[PDB]
Amino acid sequence: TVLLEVPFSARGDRIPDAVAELRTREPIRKVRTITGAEAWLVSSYALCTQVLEDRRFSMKETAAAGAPRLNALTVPPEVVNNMGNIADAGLRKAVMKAITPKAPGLEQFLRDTANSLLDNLITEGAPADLRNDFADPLATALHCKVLGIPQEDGPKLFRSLSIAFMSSADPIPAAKINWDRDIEYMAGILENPNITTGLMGELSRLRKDPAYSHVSDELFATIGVTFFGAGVISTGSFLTTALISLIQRPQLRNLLHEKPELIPAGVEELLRINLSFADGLPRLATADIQVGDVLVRKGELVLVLLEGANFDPEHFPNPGSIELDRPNPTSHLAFGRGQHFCLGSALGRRHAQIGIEALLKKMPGVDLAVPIDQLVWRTRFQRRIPERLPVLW
Amino acid sequence: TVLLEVPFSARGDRIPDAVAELRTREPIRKVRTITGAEAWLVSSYALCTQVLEDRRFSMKETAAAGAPRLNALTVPPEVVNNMGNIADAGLRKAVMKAITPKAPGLEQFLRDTANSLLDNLITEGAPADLRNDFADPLATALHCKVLGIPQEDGPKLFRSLSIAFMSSADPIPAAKINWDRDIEYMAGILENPNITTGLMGELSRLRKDPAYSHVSDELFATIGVTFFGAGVISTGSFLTTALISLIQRPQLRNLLHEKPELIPAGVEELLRINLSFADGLPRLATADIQVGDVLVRKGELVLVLLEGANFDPEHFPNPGSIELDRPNPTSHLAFGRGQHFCLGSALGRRHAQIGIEALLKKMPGVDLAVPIDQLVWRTRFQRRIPERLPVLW
Ligand code: HEM
Ligand code: HEM
Repeated sequence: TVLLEVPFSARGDRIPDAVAELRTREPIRKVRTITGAEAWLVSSYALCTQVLEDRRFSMKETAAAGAPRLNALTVPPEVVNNMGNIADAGLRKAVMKAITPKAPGLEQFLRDTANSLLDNLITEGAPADLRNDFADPLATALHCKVLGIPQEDGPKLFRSLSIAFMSSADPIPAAKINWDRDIEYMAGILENPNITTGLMGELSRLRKDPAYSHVSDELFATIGVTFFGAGVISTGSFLTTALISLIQRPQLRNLLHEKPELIPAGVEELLRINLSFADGLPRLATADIQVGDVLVRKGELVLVLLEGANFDPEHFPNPGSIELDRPNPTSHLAFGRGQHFCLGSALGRRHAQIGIEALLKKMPGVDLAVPIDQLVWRTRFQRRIPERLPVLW
Repeated sequence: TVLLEVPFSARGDRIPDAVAELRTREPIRKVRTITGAEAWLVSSYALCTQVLEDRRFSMKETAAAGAPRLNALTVPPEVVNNMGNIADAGLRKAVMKAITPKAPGLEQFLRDTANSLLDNLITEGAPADLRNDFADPLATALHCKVLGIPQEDGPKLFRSLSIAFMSSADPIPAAKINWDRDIEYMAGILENPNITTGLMGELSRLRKDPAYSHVSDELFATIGVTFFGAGVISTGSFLTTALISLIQRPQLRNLLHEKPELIPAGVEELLRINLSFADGLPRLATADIQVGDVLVRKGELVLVLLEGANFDPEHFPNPGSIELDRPNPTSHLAFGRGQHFCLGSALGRRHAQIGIEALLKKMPGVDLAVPIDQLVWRTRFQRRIPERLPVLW
């Protein structure tokens, strides 16, 4: 038999029984990635947190030439250290401030957008596709507003993402074509005097402030492309698979419909059980480091399996059940942990909360319109998502 | 180990090594379908032809209540015998005449449509998706013209197909919703005095002719829905995967570009090697019948594996190679054989020939824009297709 291959399944509606067997038997174990590289797959809550909280397991060094790879780069190697670059340019606080859901008018914009999308689906009649015609457009609209860019520019930027977020053994020529185009777009945005709000409006101002005169135009454009992509793919994908989890729990659907004040707790549990990340989070060891029964050697690749942590019964008893009264509800790793904890966590929560609130109000009878096994799961991608999500109501 | 399950792979770019091993060892053998039923999978050219040419292996009887099933019905059971119903209504010759590619102006329409689609892709710039933005729209436009219906009605009818042609273990609620809507649409077309050309224009006339006064309005509408769906899914899917086969053979691409008069021979070979049909063709035995070393019993399900026949080296030496000078070039089973031989075979050939001619003229440098393994193959569907086909040129 060959060395255990990752990822195990592209299906995002259920966790393989094998994850629990692996966590019990070998919570750090050797695997082969799609590139043919070896890696250590970490699958218990304790060991996942250990790796994520130890910066000697480096994100930046995953981009080093000659390293064992999970998958091919789809961005320039310097862009793997995007947040480090942002910090070094003195831009971290400004970026963080631009991406909070608390910005005036933003939540009402989200609600208005969700409700319009849903009204259009109701007008057209069932079946509706909740990914392509709800969750993804909601994510796209949100991120255009957050960035300060025209809504009509969203679709073309969105269309890069089915390739930009591939998880490929080999470099992807289309990724570079789209990256270079999208960078040119963001560079134009920075020069556009009409763009005065949101993240790009703020970066535009900082660009002309003496305190940032030696920050490169490349970095400013890169922030725009990377935040649009990461935010849109992450929120669209999470909301889509959260909707599946909800639709398959009619009792929970009914409870949240009846008591919408429980939606934040529900969304936190949907985050905990979410299978949106298709691969473990990669890190490269910069030292020899003991992780459980394994001495990881300098230069080795480590993969932090989020669902390994999040379904660990030692930390989350009855891990497969959505319980709205857990004593440790935000202690999941859906947003990572440590140095690279998700900058967009509050925005991600709000997108999902508002999307779900709107859907339950407009479509309280929502149900799948096809048997669950008929969903088509995207392969060799950094997220798990159904290509279409057909529903009726 | 469990009984061998079908289908073997949803990948449409390569035949599994296992097909040849099976044909050699056990050219009729027992398998389990997605419903849990047992079936006989037939995989040699000799045995596939035998089954297809013996009407005691019945298409109609596959719809019988209580039969072992390949997959769930997505149409009313009477619609499985659509061609029998057409014949009995005296409509077979008229339907055949309406779907030939030789109709005045049709081939020029195909060429004009292909060229417009391609010009739009060139204007937008690489990468382009040759399935969603070329092959499928070309198929849809063709079938609206063939039916005599407005081009602007094509997209909505097309959108039914990702569900109508599912290969599901269980009935699909959305299939019935879309079927009933599409039937209402075709019924309206038959009543619409503006619709005077194509298949629906002819059926409209025959409907009011005394020789067809006791043919049901249900049958007339059913012909419209079934011919649109079967034709669009079959041509769109075939052309898409033929384009992959061509793109992966730069020499052949160059030869057909240089000598376009060889395109018909090329398309015949692309048909022969095509993996578009995801499942064997189902038949139910109506008698005990010897097939190779197996006595198939009355009531048993038989699956005719088209690629089993078409890659059989006993009939097609060097079966995986496209050879434009074979002595038996149309003797493949891409269009079936016998009673249920494809009514649209000439139209299917023309769609593909014209699409390929246009693509090679406009995009002689066409190549995949992503590694081939990055294509996402649709699962649990009656065809094998990539969800997107990214190319550059
Ligand atoms: C529910 C939605 C989201 C989920 C589940 C999610 C998940 C994650 C995870 C797991 C990480 C850690 C990656 C690692 O440590 O290797 C991360 C980091 C990150 N997230 Fe999110 N994310 C979401 C939404 C967003 C949004 C809306 C944005 C911005 C608009 C965003 C921007 C980022 C960025 C820029 C990082 C990199 C942090 C770093 O490398 O230091 N995310 N996210
Ligand atoms: C390259 C394109 C096509 C391919 C590969 C294809 C393939 C096939 C195959 C394999 C069968 C036999 C099914 C069986 O025996 O169980 C068939 C039958 C059929 N085809 Fe096609 N087809 C194509 C295009 C079309 C088009 C354009 C139309 C109509 C516009 C069409 C209409 C039909 C119909 C109505 C049948 C049923 C015949 C019967 O049950 O007696 N097909 N096709």
